[PDB]
Amino acid sequence: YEKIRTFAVAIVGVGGVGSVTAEMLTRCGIGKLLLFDYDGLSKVQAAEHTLRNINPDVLFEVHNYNITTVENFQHFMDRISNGGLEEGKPVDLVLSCVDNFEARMTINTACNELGQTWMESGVSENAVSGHIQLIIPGESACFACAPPLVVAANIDEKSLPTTMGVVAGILVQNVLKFLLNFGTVSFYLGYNAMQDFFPTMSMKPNPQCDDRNCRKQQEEYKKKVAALHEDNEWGIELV
Amino acid sequence: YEKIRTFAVAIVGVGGVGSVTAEMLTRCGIGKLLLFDYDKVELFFQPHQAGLSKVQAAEHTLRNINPDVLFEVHNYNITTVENFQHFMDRISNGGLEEGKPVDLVLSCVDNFEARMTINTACNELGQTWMESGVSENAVSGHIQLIIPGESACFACAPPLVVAANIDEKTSLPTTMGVVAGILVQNVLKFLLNFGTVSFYLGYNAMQDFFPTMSMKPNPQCDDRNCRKQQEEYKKKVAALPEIIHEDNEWGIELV
Amino acid sequence: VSFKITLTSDPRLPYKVLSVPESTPFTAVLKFAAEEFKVPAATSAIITNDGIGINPAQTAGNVFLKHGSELRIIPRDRVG
Amino acid sequence: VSFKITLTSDPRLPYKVLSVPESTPFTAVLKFAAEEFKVPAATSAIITNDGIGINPAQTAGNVFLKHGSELRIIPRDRVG
Ligand SMILES: Nc1ncnc2c1ncn2[C@@H]1O[C@H](COP(=O)(O)O)[C@@H](O)[C@H]1O
Ligand SMILES: [Zn+2]
Ligand SMILES: [Zn+2]
Repeated sequence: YEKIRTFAVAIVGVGGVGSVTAEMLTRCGIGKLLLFDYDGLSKVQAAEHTLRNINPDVLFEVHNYNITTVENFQHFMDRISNGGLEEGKPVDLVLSCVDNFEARMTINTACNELGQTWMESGVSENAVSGHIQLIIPGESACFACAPPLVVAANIDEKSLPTTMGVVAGILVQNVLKFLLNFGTVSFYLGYNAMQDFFPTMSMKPNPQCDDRNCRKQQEEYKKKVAALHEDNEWGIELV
Repeated sequence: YEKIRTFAVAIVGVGGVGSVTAEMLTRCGIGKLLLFDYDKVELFFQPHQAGLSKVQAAEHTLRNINPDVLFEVHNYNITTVENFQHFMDRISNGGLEEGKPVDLVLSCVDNFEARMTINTACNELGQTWMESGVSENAVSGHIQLIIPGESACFACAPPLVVAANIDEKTSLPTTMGVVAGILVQNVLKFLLNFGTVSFYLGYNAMQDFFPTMSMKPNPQCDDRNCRKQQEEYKKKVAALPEIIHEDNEWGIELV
Repeated sequence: VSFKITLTSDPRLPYKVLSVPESTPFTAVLKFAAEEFKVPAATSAIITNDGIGINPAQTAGNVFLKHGSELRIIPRDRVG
Repeated sequence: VSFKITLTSDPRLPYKVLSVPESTPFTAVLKFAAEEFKVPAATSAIITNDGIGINPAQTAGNVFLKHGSELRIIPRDRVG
C-alpha cells in the first residue's frame, strides 16, 4: 500500500542484515531511511549511493559515527526524535542491526528515554540461528529486561549470507505489518536453521528492570491501558 | 565448509527468488551455477542492464562478486521441443566436471507449465531438485525437495488447474527474500550434510507460521518415470549395506 | 462418502467435513473445500494424512477407497 | 533451591532440572544450564514461563522467590 511512503525508518548497522534490510525497504517505497554506522566512502554513504539508484523517490539521511560516545549519542537521539519524514517529527521505527551488545544497550537506553518503538535483530556467530524482536518501551520487554549473561555478569565482550537474508526478510515483513497494520505482528520470532524451527514468543517487561526509563514507560503504558459457492451442481454438503 | 566448491547447481528462473538464490550461492562459493531463463531485464538487477537477457546480466554481476565460481547460462524457453532436449543434456552433463550431472536443480519459475517441464525432465533423469514458490498476494511461499522415486514429484499432487487441464488463464521483495534464503539454506544442508533437510517448508507471512511436512510419492502418479523411479528406489533401499563444566565450586546438581 | 479436509497453511489447522456422492469428481470437492477456506482453488493441491500426493482427477468414491476420509490441502504457490 | 529450565530454541523444548544452594549467583546457574544444553553461555538470557525477562545477577534464592521454578533460556544472537 502507498501509505508506506508516509513513514520513516532508522537503521543502525548496515552490515549483512542491515544492508539487506535497507534494500528491501527501499524497494517497498519507504518514505525515508536514516542509516547509522561507524567505520573510499563510509559504509552508510556506500549504502545510500546504491539505494538511491534502486528507488530515487526514497529520502535518505546518513550518519557515520559511533552512537555509544557522549556527543554522538545526543545527536543520535536528536535525529530519532526529529528526523522523521517531516522534520521535527520522530521516525516511525528504529531497527537495530548492530553486531555487539554495547550498541544494542545504547539504542535501548535511547529508545527507553524517548518512548520510541524499535525492533532488534541478530544472527549467531556460527550462522545457524537468528531472531527478531519488537520492543515497545513499557509494553514489551526492553533489551535490558532480559540481558545476556555476559552483560549481566559485567564481562567485557573481549552459511552467513543465507541466515542473514532470512533474518532481514522476516525483520522487514514485521516492519510492513507493524506500519501498514496487516497480518499479525510478532513480538519475537526466532530462526533455528539446523531444524527449520521458527518459535514465536511475546516477552514482557520486568517491573524491576535495571533501566529506570523502562520502568517509567511501564507506568505510562499501564495508565494508557487503564484509559480504556458460485455454483454447486453436485450436492456437496458441509457437515 | 569448502566442500561447497565441489558442487554445481542449476537454477531455472532468475527472477525475484532465482536472482537472490543465485547471489547467495555465489557468495557461498558454490563450484558452478547453471542459469536458465527466457526473459530480459526490464525496468537484484541494475538500471543500465535493462534490455539484456536476465541470465547474462546475472552472470555479469555474479562473476565479479566471486571470480572462483563457474557459470554457464542459457537464454531460452525450456518448454519447447528443441530447447527441452538441450535442457536435459545440460542437467546430465553440465556438472562441475563436464560429463557429470549437476548436483541439484532449483525451480524458481513463475508458472506451472515450466515446473511440469522440470518435473518431467528430472523424473526421466533421476535428478534431485527443489521447487520454490511465492503466492500472487505475496504473503505465502514454500520450498519442496523432490528426490524422484523417494519423495513426491510435482505431478504426484498437482494443483487443481493442472489436474483439470485448464489453461493457466489467471511486500513481494520481502517474501521472495525469505523464500530464497530458506531455499539456499536447504541446499547447503543437503549438499554439505549438516542439520535437517526439509522435504517441505512453508511460509505464512500473515501469522509467521512455517509448517514442515514430508510428501510421499503417489503410486499412480501420471508421470510414468515417477512410477519407475519409485520401483528403483524400493529396489535400492532393499540393497543397502560430552558435558564439560569449566569449574563448578557452587554445588549445582543436575537432577 | 465423507471427507475431513484440513488446511495445512493455517496455524490453527482448521478443517471442513464434506459429504459427497460417490460419483462426484474430486476436483469439485477440492474446489468446494478451498472456497470454504477462502484460499484459491486453482492453485490448491491435496494429500493424505500420511503425506501421499493425490491427483484429484478421479471420483470421490475412488479417493475414499484409495485414501480414506482424512485429507489435507496444501498451496501450490505459482510465482517464482 | 530447584529450577526446571527449558531451551526455547530447540523444537523439542528440552529441559534440565537443577538443584542449587540459595546463595549461588544465578549467573552460575544460567551458565551451567547452557553448558548442559551445549549452547553458548555468554549470549544466553533467561525469562519466566510468562515471558518476563530476568536479570541473572542475583541469588538463586531470590530468583526462586520472585519467579519460581519454571524458566526458559532464549538466545541473544550477537551478529547483526
Ligand atoms: N519456461 C521457462 N523457461 C525459462 N525461464 C522461465 C520459464 N518460465 C518462467 N521463467 C522465468 O522465471 C522467472 C520467475 O520470475 P519471478 O516470478 O519474478 O520469480 C522469470 O524471470 C521468468 O522469465
Ligand atoms: Zn526493561
Ligand atoms: Zn509423481
